[PDB]
Amino acid sequence: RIPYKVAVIGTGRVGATFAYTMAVVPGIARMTLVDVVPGLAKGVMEDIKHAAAVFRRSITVEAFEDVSKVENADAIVITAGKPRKADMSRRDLANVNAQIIRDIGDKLRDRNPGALYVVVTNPVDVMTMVLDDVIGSKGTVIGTGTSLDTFRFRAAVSELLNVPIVAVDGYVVGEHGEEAFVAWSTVTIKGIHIDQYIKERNINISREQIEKYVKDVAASIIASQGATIWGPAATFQEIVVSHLANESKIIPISLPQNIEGVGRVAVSVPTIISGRLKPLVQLLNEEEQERLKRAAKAIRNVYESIL
Amino acid sequence: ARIPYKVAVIGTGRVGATFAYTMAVVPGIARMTLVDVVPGLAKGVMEDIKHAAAVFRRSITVEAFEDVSKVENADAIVITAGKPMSRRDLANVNAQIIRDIGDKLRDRNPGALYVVVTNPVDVMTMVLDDVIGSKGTVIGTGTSLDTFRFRAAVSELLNVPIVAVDGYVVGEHGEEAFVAWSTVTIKGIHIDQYIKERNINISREQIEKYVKDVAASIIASQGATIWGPAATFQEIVVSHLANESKIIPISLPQNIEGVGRVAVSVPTIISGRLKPLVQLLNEEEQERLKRAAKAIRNVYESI
Amino acid sequence: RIPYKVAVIGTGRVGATFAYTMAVVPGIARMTLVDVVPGLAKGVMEDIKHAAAVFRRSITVEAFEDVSKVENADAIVITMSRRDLANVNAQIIRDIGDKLRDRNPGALYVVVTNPVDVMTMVLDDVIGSKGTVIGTGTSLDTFRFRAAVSELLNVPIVAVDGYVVGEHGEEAFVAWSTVTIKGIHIDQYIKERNINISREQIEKYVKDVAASIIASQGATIWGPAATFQEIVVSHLANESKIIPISLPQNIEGVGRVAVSVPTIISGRLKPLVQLLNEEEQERLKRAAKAIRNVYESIL
Amino acid sequence: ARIPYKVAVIGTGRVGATFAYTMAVVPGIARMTLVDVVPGLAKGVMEDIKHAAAVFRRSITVEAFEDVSKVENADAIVITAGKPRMSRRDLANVNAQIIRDIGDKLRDRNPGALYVVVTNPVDVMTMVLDDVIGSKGTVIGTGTSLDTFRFRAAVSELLNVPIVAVDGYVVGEHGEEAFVAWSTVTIKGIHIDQYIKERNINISREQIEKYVKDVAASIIASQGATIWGPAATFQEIVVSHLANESKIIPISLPQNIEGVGRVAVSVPTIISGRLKPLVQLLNEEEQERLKRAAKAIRNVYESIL
Ligand SMILES: [Cl-]
Ligand SMILES: [Cl-]
Ligand SMILES: [Cl-]
Ligand SMILES: [Tb+3]
Ligand SMILES: [Tb+3]
Ligand SMILES: [Tb+3]
Ligand SMILES: [Tb+3]
Ligand SMILES: [Tb+3]
Ligand SMILES: [Tb+3]
Ligand SMILES: [Tb+3]
Ligand SMILES: [Tb+3]
Ligand SMILES: [Tb+3]
Ligand SMILES: [Tb+3]
Ligand SMILES: [Tb+3]
Ligand SMILES: [Tb+3]
Ligand SMILES: [Tb+3]
Ligand SMILES: [Tb+3]
Ligand SMILES: [Tb+3]
Ligand SMILES: [Tb+3]
Ligand SMILES: [Tb+3]
Repeated sequence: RIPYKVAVIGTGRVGATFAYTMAVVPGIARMTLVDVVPGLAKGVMEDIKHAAAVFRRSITVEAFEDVSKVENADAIVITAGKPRKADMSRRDLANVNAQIIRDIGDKLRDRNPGALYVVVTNPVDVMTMVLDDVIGSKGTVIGTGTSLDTFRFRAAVSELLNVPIVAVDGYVVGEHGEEAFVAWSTVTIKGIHIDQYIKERNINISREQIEKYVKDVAASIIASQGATIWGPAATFQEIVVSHLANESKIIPISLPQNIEGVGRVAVSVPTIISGRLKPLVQLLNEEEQERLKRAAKAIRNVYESIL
Repeated sequence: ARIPYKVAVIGTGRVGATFAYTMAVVPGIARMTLVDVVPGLAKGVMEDIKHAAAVFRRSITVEAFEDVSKVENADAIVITAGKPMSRRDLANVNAQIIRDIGDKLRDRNPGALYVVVTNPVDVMTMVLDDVIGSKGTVIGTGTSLDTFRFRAAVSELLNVPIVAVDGYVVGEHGEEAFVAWSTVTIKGIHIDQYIKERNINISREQIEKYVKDVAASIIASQGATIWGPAATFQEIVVSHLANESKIIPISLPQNIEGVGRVAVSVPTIISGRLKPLVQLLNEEEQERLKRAAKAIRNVYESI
Repeated sequence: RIPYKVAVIGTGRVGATFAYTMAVVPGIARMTLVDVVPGLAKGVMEDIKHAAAVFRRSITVEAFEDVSKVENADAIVITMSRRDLANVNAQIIRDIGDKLRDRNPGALYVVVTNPVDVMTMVLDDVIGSKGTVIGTGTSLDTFRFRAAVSELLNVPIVAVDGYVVGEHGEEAFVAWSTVTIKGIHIDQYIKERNINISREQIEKYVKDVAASIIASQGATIWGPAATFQEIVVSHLANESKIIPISLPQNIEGVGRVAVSVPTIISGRLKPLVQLLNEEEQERLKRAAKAIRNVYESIL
Repeated sequence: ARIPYKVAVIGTGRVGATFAYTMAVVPGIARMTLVDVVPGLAKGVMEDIKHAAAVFRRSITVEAFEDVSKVENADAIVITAGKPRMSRRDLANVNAQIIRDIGDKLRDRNPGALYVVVTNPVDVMTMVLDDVIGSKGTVIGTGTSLDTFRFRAAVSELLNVPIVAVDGYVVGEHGEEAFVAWSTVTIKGIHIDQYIKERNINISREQIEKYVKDVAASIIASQGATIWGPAATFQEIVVSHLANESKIIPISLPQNIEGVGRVAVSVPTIISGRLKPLVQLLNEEEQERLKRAAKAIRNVYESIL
């Protein structure tokens, strides 16, 4: 039962699924849906109202075509931006989406004080750093980072070791994308570190086999439906609710922070999600922390190449 | 609720995939079977919803197939397959789609509840019922969404909470679906009395027009309804498998006085057995129901 | 979810359990707790507020020592021979009703006091058009019966349907025509699988279980608290679930009487006598005549 | 959540039965063992709780026992407090024998189980059981978990803010000495001091702490015992552990505190498969009070036998 308002910037497949999740799963009361496409946010709103009627959930929804109409939002999830084309470099996408994130931030800044901005737009860590510059102290800027990569990794462990999903813990950290890495020291099954759980059950599964299965599963979703829709919508709800309901759940998110020897970079580490956000680098071992620093340097390199 | 049963989803396009997601993230169901003829589609939907179940910490089992013949021992089967034109032409093309699905599911799914979503839904319900017979229970979504869409309209126009509204849309799903105004109440007070005592100054006609304008806005923007229908499948399937005995208007093959056996929508008890309650309608609503029942039979007779 | 106020008159084991249920499961916006014992309702409220904090549920609870303090509630739950107990409890129920009647317009009154059918009629007489009066009737009996079926037939609870109807107490009867297992009539299910279990063994099992609860706990608590919550929420959220409850209705050959039949629980309450076969309707008529005999003896 | 694991409830008095009712009617757990030495007591509770499951349409499996040795393959074991039945050192010595006997009878048939201790003094009783169970499972105490939720509820009631808006921890040694970690207390992310200051609210830290104490005195005075709050906390801790939720809750957990050594103390802890105490969440001043709270617990523990 939370009396706050959550705004959705871009009500495409991911945006609309996220809005549906908020409507039917316990938690949220007020919603703001925004999309540039005329009539799209309105239609997505009317359908979700019918679904709330089914679950007998009393919700209040507003739909607009202009981002400037968003005011007094407690959480703002941004799915807007252009997808990465096969030809484009990570620098080319950063340049295209940097202006998009800047223009959205500029229109929301003054009307939404104290709001948690959740950037989904890619490259997610670089985009979080762009929105964080624009917003500053007027709110809290975060990115989804490796939050979904973490749930996809746990789901592959659960499948490969024949254990229920509830039994698996562990995090995917660093730079979201192809370079995101498993923090193997945090990976447990019913609280038993994964190396001991495997050898004690004669399981013929290696770390490389788990990592390839995650990539293969992600690629099968991309090939058949064009993008991941259901998993990311669930993760935004988990991030937003943990923040607004002060749940203090550990979730890796892209968060601007001071990284030893690298500086202020948005990178994913296991973070406490509550009223305030607290990154816990100490949950990573000395080796994993050294790899996290390389990720932060890579993120900054892309950020400093923005024209 | 927490039930140990398996639900199959035949057709994992936008609607079926939303239903599968709903099952993965809300309490109730933990076993599901996803089917789609399009290569890799059902598998893709399955891997993605498993990622959402991991977020919600819900231990579920999902299987995905490309052949409907692989569905076995399902307790409920939601059918979203078929073409999305007149009611007669749509009936002939989709009747054969439903008959084929029926023949491949019948023997390997004993006692399963079949939920026909394929349009014209009352007609497709009759088609499957003939194929399935006594080997399972066949129903259609009928006017269940129409009902919630109407309540959503009343809640918004009267500025009352959604949980305060009761009432049913009945008959033939589509343009001839009608509000059973005798059943429409606000916190147990008949709607006419509620509006008059409070000087709300809204006509039954303005509410009905509002429903149509809202429905039109959904089509022009996303092509079809998605979220509302998926929520209704969850409601129906769970009320049946958990023996909840909720009253929901659904398309049910029933004997209609002076018409015969026809699948038409009336407020129905949704439990292990399904029981239509024509007596919830007044004399005049019952005459219109007989007329809707004839209209469905006519379309059925044209296949 | 539900923006209404529910009052609980009497916060003993049952009442306090019901209050806890409303706070942690469906989520209620407002709760009013009443108990004549000084400090009792107040302490239950403080403890339940701590449970709401654990579950991160926004609830607002008020506690009183006098029934006259209950105002604007949307639902109100009211927690030797059966003839003499009727004369004694009729005055208690009339006094509670007189205190609440004009301060709680449109409220659903839920009578738990025994004899529940007779008490439902007595409170209905006081309230009249100022709210809706119902009694718990055979709602718990139905869920107790289903749990016995699930146990003896080794089937999940969710597979069982069926109703216990009539007069709450020794005379309540199973409407066996409504009893199904995954929609299969219980007689057919048992035959097809060769289960050596009789209707008589099931009815006796139900009684032995209830006697064992009284012997160990002193009273039934968890089942009743769950049942009150199910009834109140179905009425306030217009869920239209079928639950047998004591409802003042017209019975053929009897007239006005509160008796238990499978009833539609929504904004309006619709009793469904036609779910019963002819023989069950004839036993039901006998239950209604016995209730009316008791009602007529207490004005 | 939807977990396939089994939770055992040792002692099915008011608290035990309430915890078993919570598991039965809310999503998460569907398998439970109820244990009570009083003949027919656990059975009666089970039968009544099964009736509540029928109402909520939750297919659950419950087993009732009179003997503790009958508990097998439990993933979580909640040892509820017995009858209060006088002096501090003597109570700790008499209760330690009770906890040791229960531990000895559960250890071998419940490998890797989480043991939840309620029996006072909770911190010392968590250490006593930890010695018994050892590597065969994970031993925790309730510590200041409920004290934290009671403190949060008082902040909510006094400042007139939604309960969901309040963050903050009560830490140290459970009881009279339990102290508020004021540096962790926030309202929608804003520190309580700055929140109260900017809105000119006539509420001090002393008034809040006094209110929490007064409220807990009114529960004891009327109900005789806290029931609903503790039962809700067991559900929260057990589900966070069994579903690897990683919620931060202060619990009594054996750990190393410099200057003290091995001690069970309540610090904000990650509740997951593994439990990790987060002492760094407290500031320099709260950390020195905690080291002093640890010395007190360690001194009572070193007085046993
Ligand atoms: Cl729009
Ligand atoms: Cl296949
Ligand atoms: Cl059609
Ligand atoms: Tb490449
Ligand atoms: Tb690449
Ligand atoms: Tb590389
Ligand atoms: Tb080192
Ligand atoms: Tb034609
Ligand atoms: Tb035929
Ligand atoms: Tb037409
Ligand atoms: Tb008038
Ligand atoms: Tb007054
Ligand atoms: Tb007798
Ligand atoms: Tb008799
Ligand atoms: Tb006859
Ligand atoms: Tb002594
Ligand atoms: Tb003292
Ligand atoms: Tb002191
Ligand atoms: Tb000092
Ligand atoms: Tb000795």
